[PDB]
Amino acid sequence: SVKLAGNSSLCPVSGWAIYSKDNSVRIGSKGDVFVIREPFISCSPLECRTFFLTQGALLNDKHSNGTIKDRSPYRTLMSCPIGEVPSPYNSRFESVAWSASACHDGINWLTIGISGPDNGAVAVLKYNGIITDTIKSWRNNILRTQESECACVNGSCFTVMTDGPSNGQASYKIFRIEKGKIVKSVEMNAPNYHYEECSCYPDSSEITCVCRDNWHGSNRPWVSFNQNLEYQIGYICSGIFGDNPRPNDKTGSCGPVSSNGANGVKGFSFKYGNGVWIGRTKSISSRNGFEMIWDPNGWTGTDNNFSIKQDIVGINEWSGYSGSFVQHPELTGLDCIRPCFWVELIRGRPKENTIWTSGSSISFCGVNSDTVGWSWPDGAELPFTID
Amino acid sequence: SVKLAGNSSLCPVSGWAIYSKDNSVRIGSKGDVFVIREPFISCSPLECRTFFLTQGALLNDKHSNGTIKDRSPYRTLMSCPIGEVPSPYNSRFESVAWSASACHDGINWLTIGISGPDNGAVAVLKYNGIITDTIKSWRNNILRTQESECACVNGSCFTVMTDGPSNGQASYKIFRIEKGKIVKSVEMNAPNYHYEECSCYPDSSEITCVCRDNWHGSNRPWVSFNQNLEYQIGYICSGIFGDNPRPNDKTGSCGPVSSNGANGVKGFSFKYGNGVWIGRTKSISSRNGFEMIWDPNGWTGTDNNFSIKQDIVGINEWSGYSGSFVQHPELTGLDCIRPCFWVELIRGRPKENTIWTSGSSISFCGVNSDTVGWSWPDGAELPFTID
Amino acid sequence: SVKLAGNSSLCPVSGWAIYSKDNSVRIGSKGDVFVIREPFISCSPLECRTFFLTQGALLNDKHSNGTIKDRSPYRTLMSCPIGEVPSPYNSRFESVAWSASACHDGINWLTIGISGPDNGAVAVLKYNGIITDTIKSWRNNILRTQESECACVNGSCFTVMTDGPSNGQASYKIFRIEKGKIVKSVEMNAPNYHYEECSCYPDSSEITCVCRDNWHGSNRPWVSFNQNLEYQIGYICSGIFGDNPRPNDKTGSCGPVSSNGANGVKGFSFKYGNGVWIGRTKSISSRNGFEMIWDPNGWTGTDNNFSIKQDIVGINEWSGYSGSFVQHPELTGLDCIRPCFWVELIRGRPKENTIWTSGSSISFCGVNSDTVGWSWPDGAELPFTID
Amino acid sequence: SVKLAGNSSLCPVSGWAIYSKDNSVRIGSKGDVFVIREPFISCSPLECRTFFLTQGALLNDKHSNGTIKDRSPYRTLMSCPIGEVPSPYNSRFESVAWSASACHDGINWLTIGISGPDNGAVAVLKYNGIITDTIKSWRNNILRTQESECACVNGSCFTVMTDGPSNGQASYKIFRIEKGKIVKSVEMNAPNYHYEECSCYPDSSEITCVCRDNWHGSNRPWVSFNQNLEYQIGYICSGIFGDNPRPNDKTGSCGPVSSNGANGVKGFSFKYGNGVWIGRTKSISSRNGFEMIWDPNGWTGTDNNFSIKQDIVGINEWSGYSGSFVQHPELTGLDCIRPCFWVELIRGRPKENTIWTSGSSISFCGVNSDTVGWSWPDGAELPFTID
Ligand SMILES: *[C@@H]1O[C@H](CO[C@@H]2O[C@@H](C)[C@@H](O)[C@@H](O)[C@@H]2O)[C@@H](O[C@@H]2O[C@H](CO)[C@@H](O[C@@H]3O[C@H](CO[C@H]4O[C@H](CO)[C@@H](O)[C@H](O)[C@@H]4O)[C@@H](O)[C@H](O[C@H]4O[C@H](CO)[C@@H](O)[C@H](O)[C@@H]4O)[C@@H]3O)[C@H](O)[C@H]2NC(C)=O)[C@H](O)[C@H]1NC(C)=O
Ligand SMILES: *[C@@H]1O[C@H](CO[C@@H]2O[C@@H](C)[C@@H](O)[C@@H](O)[C@@H]2O)[C@@H](O[C@@H]2O[C@H](CO)[C@@H](O)[C@H](O)[C@H]2NC(C)=O)[C@H](O)[C@H]1NC(C)=O
Ligand SMILES: *[C@@H]1O[C@H](CO[C@@H]2O[C@@H](C)[C@@H](O)[C@@H](O)[C@@H]2O)[C@@H](O[C@@H]2O[C@H](CO)[C@@H](O)[C@H](O)[C@H]2NC(C)=O)[C@H](O)[C@H]1NC(C)=O
Ligand SMILES: *[C@@H]1O[C@H](CO[C@@H]2O[C@@H](C)[C@@H](O)[C@@H](O)[C@@H]2O)[C@@H](O[C@@H]2O[C@H](CO)[C@@H](O)[C@H](O)[C@H]2NC(C)=O)[C@H](O)[C@H]1NC(C)=O
Ligand SMILES: CCC(CC)O[C@@H]1C=C(C(=O)O)C[C@H](n2cc(CO)nn2)[C@H]1NC(C)=O
Ligand SMILES: CCC(CC)O[C@@H]1C=C(C(=O)O)C[C@H](n2cc(CO)nn2)[C@H]1NC(C)=O
Ligand SMILES: CCC(CC)O[C@@H]1C=C(C(=O)O)C[C@H](n2cc(CO)nn2)[C@H]1NC(C)=O
Ligand SMILES: CCC(CC)O[C@@H]1C=C(C(=O)O)C[C@H](n2cc(CO)nn2)[C@H]1NC(C)=O
Ligand SMILES: *[C@@H]1O[C@H](CO[C@@H]2O[C@@H](C)[C@@H](O)[C@@H](O)[C@@H]2O)[C@@H](O)[C@H](O)[C@H]1NC(C)=O
Ligand SMILES: *[C@@H]1O[C@H](CO[C@@H]2O[C@@H](C)[C@@H](O)[C@@H](O)[C@@H]2O)[C@@H](O)[C@H](O)[C@H]1NC(C)=O
Ligand SMILES: *[C@@H]1O[C@H](CO)[C@@H](O)[C@H](O)[C@H]1NC(C)=O
Ligand SMILES: *[C@@H]1O[C@H](CO)[C@@H](O)[C@H](O)[C@H]1NC(C)=O
Ligand SMILES: *[C@@H]1O[C@H](CO)[C@@H](O)[C@H](O)[C@H]1NC(C)=O
Ligand SMILES: *[C@@H]1O[C@H](CO)[C@@H](O)[C@H](O)[C@H]1NC(C)=O
Ligand SMILES: *[C@@H]1O[C@H](CO)[C@@H](O)[C@H](O)[C@H]1NC(C)=O
Ligand SMILES: *[C@@H]1O[C@H](CO)[C@@H](O)[C@H](O)[C@H]1NC(C)=O
Ligand SMILES: [Ca+2]
Ligand SMILES: [Ca+2]
Ligand SMILES: [Ca+2]
Ligand SMILES: [Ca+2]
Ligand SMILES: [Ca+2]
Ligand SMILES: [Ca+2]
Ligand SMILES: [Ca+2]
Ligand SMILES: [Ca+2]
Repeated sequence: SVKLAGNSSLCPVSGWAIYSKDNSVRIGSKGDVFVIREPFISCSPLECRTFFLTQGALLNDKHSNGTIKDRSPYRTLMSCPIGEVPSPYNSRFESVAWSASACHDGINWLTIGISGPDNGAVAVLKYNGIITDTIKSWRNNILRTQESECACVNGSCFTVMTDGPSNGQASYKIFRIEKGKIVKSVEMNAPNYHYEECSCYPDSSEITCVCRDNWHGSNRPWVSFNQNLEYQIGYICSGIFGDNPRPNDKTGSCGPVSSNGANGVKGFSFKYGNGVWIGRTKSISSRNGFEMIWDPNGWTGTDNNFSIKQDIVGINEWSGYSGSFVQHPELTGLDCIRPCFWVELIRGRPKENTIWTSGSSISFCGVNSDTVGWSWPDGAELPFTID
Repeated sequence: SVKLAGNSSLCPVSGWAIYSKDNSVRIGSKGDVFVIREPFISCSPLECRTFFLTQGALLNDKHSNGTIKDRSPYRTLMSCPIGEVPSPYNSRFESVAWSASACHDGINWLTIGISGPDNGAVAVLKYNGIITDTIKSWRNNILRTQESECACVNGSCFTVMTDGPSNGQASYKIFRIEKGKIVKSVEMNAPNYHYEECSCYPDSSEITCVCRDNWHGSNRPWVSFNQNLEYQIGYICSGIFGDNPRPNDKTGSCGPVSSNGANGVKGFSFKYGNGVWIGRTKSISSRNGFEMIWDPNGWTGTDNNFSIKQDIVGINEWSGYSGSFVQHPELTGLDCIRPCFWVELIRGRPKENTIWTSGSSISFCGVNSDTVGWSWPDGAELPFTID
Repeated sequence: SVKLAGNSSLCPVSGWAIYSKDNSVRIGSKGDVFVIREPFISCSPLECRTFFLTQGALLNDKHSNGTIKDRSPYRTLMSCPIGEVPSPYNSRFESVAWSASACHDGINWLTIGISGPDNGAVAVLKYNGIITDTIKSWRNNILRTQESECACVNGSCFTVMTDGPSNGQASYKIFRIEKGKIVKSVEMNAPNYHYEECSCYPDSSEITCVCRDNWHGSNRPWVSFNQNLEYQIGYICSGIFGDNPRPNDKTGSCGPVSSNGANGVKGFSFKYGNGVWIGRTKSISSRNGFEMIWDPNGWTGTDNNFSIKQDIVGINEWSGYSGSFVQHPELTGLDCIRPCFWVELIRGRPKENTIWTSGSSISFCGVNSDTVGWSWPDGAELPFTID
Repeated sequence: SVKLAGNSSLCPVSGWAIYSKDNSVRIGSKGDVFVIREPFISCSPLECRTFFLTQGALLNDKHSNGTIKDRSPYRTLMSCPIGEVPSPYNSRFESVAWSASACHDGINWLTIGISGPDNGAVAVLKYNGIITDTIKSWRNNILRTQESECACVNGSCFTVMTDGPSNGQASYKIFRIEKGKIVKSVEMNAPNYHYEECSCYPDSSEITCVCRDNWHGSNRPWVSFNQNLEYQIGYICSGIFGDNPRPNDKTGSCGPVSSNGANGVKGFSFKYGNGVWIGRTKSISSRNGFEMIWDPNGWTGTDNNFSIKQDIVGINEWSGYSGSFVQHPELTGLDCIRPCFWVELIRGRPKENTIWTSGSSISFCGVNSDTVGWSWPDGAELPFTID
């Protein structure tokens, strides 16, 4: 076992080749499949795994009755191998959690699981499944984190947590974690910014997070930092707006775009110099569709011009959360950090006439060989027997 | 593989971080999940496992129809990974057993399984799954043991068994076991004392057991011993009474508290000099709620004053048996033995309108970082389809 | 990996300690559990496994509808860990088979699966799951074998196969197999003898098999042989008759006992000098109950006197097939070959009002420490939903 | 780990020994079993696996309802151990795919998964589950491949893909792949020939493919080539016609036989100098029955005489696709490449009154010891509950 270096740059890519699909909701009509939300992929030097929050209920069972917002004591962070349905019969237990992150430093898995009350929530940090630290709410207002993988460089792993309002100024903290112990934390000085559900990746020994502004930004806010947590902050300038909901594309802003700014969806983007790969919904008002767009000046430019769009999910199909994951050279044998992404395909409430809400997943890795746009939707026929 | 040393002291702890929750009963509404009682957790130097008794029946099937106590020939000791539901598909067979203990010496698993008739029961010991010894009832009155982990120091493992009345003076024996072979046993001189279902842990090369007085004590009895089985006996002195049922808290006794003394519940406590961490129900009459209390003079002092209370399950929620487990420095990399505990959340008979009784579980580990009290209950909606 | 030596003698034992119980039929009321017949245990130097024939059907499903004695093209030899229910989700595929054997030489599993037509059946031999030989019917009349483990000594494994009538003189052959290749076979000159479903074990570098006389013997026939297949033949002399059906106990014979001699059940016995451990049914007429009996002169003496009887299943409870298995020193660390046995607990047709027949199992290992008689029966409540 | 050499000849075989049967459809009447098509077997130096396509539906659930051809975005390539039913609980995820191949080079698995639209489909190649290359449709007319194992020689793996009409002249390409990277391809000059669903095996450092002419041949086309993709082409000359449908056996052609030539079924054959082992349906008009025929001059000779016929499935039983797999000396210890085959037994829509179509499988390995003909059919009783 060797620590992931994290020192090479992101692989430049021309397109997205499909990596996995689990069909969880179709299979869970009869099989023993967890009700899940907030899946996310993360890889070691040896395998990739799907992390997810269950409510400890199976599809098509009465205990699946529940909403998109549910911070219950039943919620657990579990994992299974990529592209398998999340079943009690193939799922590793990670942590008790209604908000989570995980990443592998090259030696062992770090998991971060937040549970307890809204006014006093506690992150439990595990390294190789052993409790190595805790951090408690510092604003008593729903301590919460990424719902996607943390990022590791030379034996240190990094994440972002928020505490405070989801509809106003909140507090945002960045963490350095070694062997599951918090060795440093900084509060981000970010007045008029809002950071939720960050997607964070390593690139040339430094961390870039693209997050959700739930307050008043229909473009995505970003924070980047070195191993000492010295940070820079901004918003993606492109008039190709990243969030959902959002206005139609037009001139963008390097600060928060207020038009359709309130509310949002977890997402991601990859910075390449002044350019940006944006994953976003195809609807401006609803979690429907998904597409990747290459905007060669979209990190720092405000025009709504782009070079590449690749269809992932069709406009009339359910999408949901999306997030980054990487494959390090230690896993791939490449000379660069390969960017990948997942999409959560949400079914049930509140858009559909069911008692339950659950997600399946699809994922894609960046390549420079030939790719094709299509639609890989969830595919389940709702409602189910239990409804 | 190395023998666990067992020679460091218990880690000092200020509170309890949530470690696992399996949601067994909620998931067994649809999936193939054992009807279980007496889960307990025990760790090798590489992983932690939930040990449990089943009667060879699944939830929501007619064979779940049961009686509250039953030493049946169908009962088996099985184990699955911590936090996972106990299923026929993920569970390892250990022993034919209606009473049990297990613990890892650092080299292999010891399992103790008692089966056979009430007038002549036999404990089958296995080391690495191979039978290495038997011991038969010496009073012909339900030979029985811990229903939690045995304790290991330098290649020896230690347990307590009882044979005799559950409602009067019984016989209590301590055992030293090496590679699954009983090498020494001593009968306790304990007139007017009653020891049931001990929770035993190692601390500085000695074992401390906190147990259940089912005859006439609402405080918990204890027995501590060295590797040569030289022992000391007592009752927890604290006015914070530990058993269920019990009176409201008042002046304690260093002998058995006769008030509400009959009957009881399997529990645990951790000694720190004159102090004690007590785990107990929140209800004085029934197996409802759970709380951890730090009483800094409660091992040896009789007042009802305490310094810390941490909510685990709310008073209106089902609880059940509890017990100690530890994480040895060989697993954690710490310089001390880490105290942890599990709670069984019992659903069904006799309190609810079902044909069956079954438990899910929660566990916590002692830490010195920030923690919080909450309620993590079972969550199942009873009755079930089969009822 | 080292070849099992097979050169020590059987461990002398005073009694039988319970080792496993799977409760398959109780669990298969709801769980995904194969319909099975002909289970048997066999061990490597690292684990013990249950081998069994499925008919490619699950309990409580319409495909379980059976004849109750059928050599179908659906029948497969599979295995799972001892004490686990045989499910599609935990079972290794071994071979296509309506009659089978398996044993581990210390390096790899040998499996023997017989399939095809009654007039031309073929045994497929596999070593490490690779086909290494075949042998075809030489009498064109149901080629068939042990339904229990073969026996291994110093890199050679040995079995017995029958071809010919089950109600008359037939042909009986012994086989030496190395790395799954038949290196030698001998036909047993055995006029007026009948050998079916042999239980064969190693002892001091030689093989002893105790079998079923289905023609005209209510005592069990035996054949012992060295590594060059030079054999001796006989019948167990004890007036403690071993087969089912059988007459009441009385003066035995060193040849076949014709009284109630037709038909039989698969069984076993362990030879100790002039003495014998007999496992048998408790009923003389029906596959009900099971007991172990120590007859210190029963191998070679014809009286009906014995020293020890140990109850295993009550007389009013269904039993069935039983067979030997051993644990070699390479698995146990002992200086002798440990004798163990299994019992198949048959449920359904023809004795019960179901469309199906399926068995669960129990197993026991010989010890010289204290043991106890009891009843460990199947425990299922028939009929099932499908009936 | 060592590269498979692939330089020895095919083992000489006199007949076929049954290797596996999974009973998938029978078991899926109650258990959680994928709806599957296009099963195929492929082996590493350590084990053999069943690869299969599913549509992300289980048997006896409503999502099993579908069409009989369909390149959906729900279809995934998955693998389980050979002879086990393909379940969500025992199946590894490989790739998003409605057409596929896989093979092990001795170091890692290669997997080829084609997904995307009919006018621009993309093959995603993975080595050890990591994307290593893609290739896009070059005729925009359903890029498709083998649906059986690719073939490996000295660290290079070889496959065939087709792009173009299924009912007229198409384009056929051969690929050389190293560590999941295409290092060379050639387009075959094959006017008036048609290649579909190739069954490709290594023999003496060269690859031979026997395929399906869906255009105008009832005899099978073949293509052989060296590591430099220098190729030769031809049809099997035998008047024992290999495709389904086909005419009654008569004088063959070394070119395509137009009588009954349109349409076809995936199959295989093994070349031995001028001779051929032919696997075919027993019916000339439908996918019913299966038989193995040795025709000692059938590769190059046009007579309808043969030396050996071995029954596999009876004429009144459902069969389906078949393909080749091999066991290299590195797995078996032999000095030659062992030829095996699998048959899909397809059940359901449209010949039967079900909403679904799904298969079980059987496989055999070539031996020179005694074998026997029989029928090992699917055995499921349709229709099912969901129908
Ligand atoms: C097996 O699959 C069969 C084929 O079904 C297709 O594939 C499946 C897997 C699905 O993708 C399915 O949607 C595909 O059609 C399936 O046959 C199908 O059966 C369904 C359900 O019975 C039919 O759907 C219903 O159609 C009627 C009639 O629609 C026409 O007429 C009305 C006027 O009366 C118009 O308003 C429509 O525009 C159509 O022109 C509808 O009345 C009905 O609506 C009800 O449910 C919807 C949900 O959207 C509600 O919102 C409404 O209020 C109604 O309550 C359904 O849409 C479908 O036509 C049919 N397809 C075909 C091709 O025949 C078969 O049942 C399946 N077998 C089994 C055992 O499951
Ligand atoms: C506590 O015990 C450790 C470890 O002791 C060793 O391992 C045990 C399983 C057992 O077999 C012991 O007898 C072994 O000695 C002690 O560390 C050892 O101390 C000795 C003497 O100082 C030294 O030679 C070894 O190098 C040490 N072994 C290791 C692995 O560090 C430790 O000193 C004891 N701590 C106390 C008494 O608190
Ligand atoms: C019983 O056999 C053991 C082991 O024999 C070895 O293992 C066999 C499978 C086979 O490979 C033989 O060739 C081996 O000799 C005997 O112990 C061995 O004895 C030999 C001869 O003295 C000695 O040189 C080896 O090193 C021994 N190996 C071991 C591990 O002890 C033993 O003598 C035999 N009989 C008894 C009852 O002990
Ligand atoms: C068949 O191949 C074997 C093995 O060849 C080696 O491994 C292959 C995977 C490939 O990487 C080759 O380059 C390797 O040579 C041949 O055996 C080897 O032959 C060489 C040359 O004679 C010799 O030095 C090695 O000792 C051999 N290795 C072994 C394991 O025998 C073999 O000669 C080849 N030819 C035939 C027809 O069998
Ligand atoms: C703005 C981010 C954050 C602000 C509190 O809100 C999130 C918004 C959601 C959405 O926009 O869909 C649903 C999320 N979520 C997670 C769970 C249970 O684990 N239930 N809701 C929710 N997070 C939390 C921890 O509540
Ligand atoms: C006071 C200890 C003891 C005296 C015999 O009584 C226990 C109390 C129980 C309770 O207070 O709930 C239920 C337990 N239990 C276990 C099983 C079978 O595993 N059925 N009942 C029981 N144990 C035994 C061996 O019977
Ligand atoms: C006398 C032995 C032998 C003579 C043929 O008969 C056995 C007797 C049985 C009984 O006494 O119960 C049941 C067995 N059995 C095995 C299977 C499964 O393949 N179905 N029945 C049967 N074996 C065979 C291969 O048919
Ligand atoms: C002639 C080859 C080929 C030309 C396109 O046609 C195949 C023929 C089939 C048959 O003859 O049975 C059924 C196959 N198949 C597979 C799936 C699902 O992935 N749906 N159809 C089909 N393959 C493809 C990729 O469509
Ligand atoms: C990238 O880093 C390489 C590996 O560095 C070594 O491994 C890491 C995990 C640390 O332990 C570090 O102290 C070691 O030096 C370098 O060897 C290499 O020079 C670096 N740069 C590039 C782009 O290759
Ligand atoms: C639940 O169980 C009651 C008793 O069952 C009986 O005792 C058990 C141990 C078995 O021996 C069984 O065969 C006996 O019938 C029943 O009286 C009761 O009706 C059952 N309850 C339900 C709701 O099924
Ligand atoms: C399901 O959810 C609703 C909340 O919208 C809750 O009030 C209701 O009681 C729940 N139903 C059941 C059966 O638990
Ligand atoms: C990475 O971490 C190691 C161990 O702390 C440190 O000594 C080393 O200098 C670091 N390397 C780089 C490139 O920062
Ligand atoms: C621990 O066990 C070993 C082996 O029996 C023994 O020699 C040693 O003295 C023990 N160590 C201590 C400190 O007790
Ligand atoms: C069992 O199988 C037989 C033979 O096919 C059939 O006649 C009978 O109906 C079946 N019984 C049931 C209940 O399915
Ligand atoms: C065991 O087997 C080997 C042959 O493989 C032989 O050389 C040796 O003599 C045998 N050992 C004994 C009989 O101890
Ligand atoms: C096999 O591959 C190796 C590695 O590239 C090459 O050097 C070698 O010559 C090849 N061997 C043969 C027999 O073709
Ligand atoms: Ca927003
Ligand atoms: Ca732009
Ligand atoms: Ca009490
Ligand atoms: Ca006090
Ligand atoms: Ca007989
Ligand atoms: Ca006698
Ligand atoms: Ca054709
Ligand atoms: Ca010919």
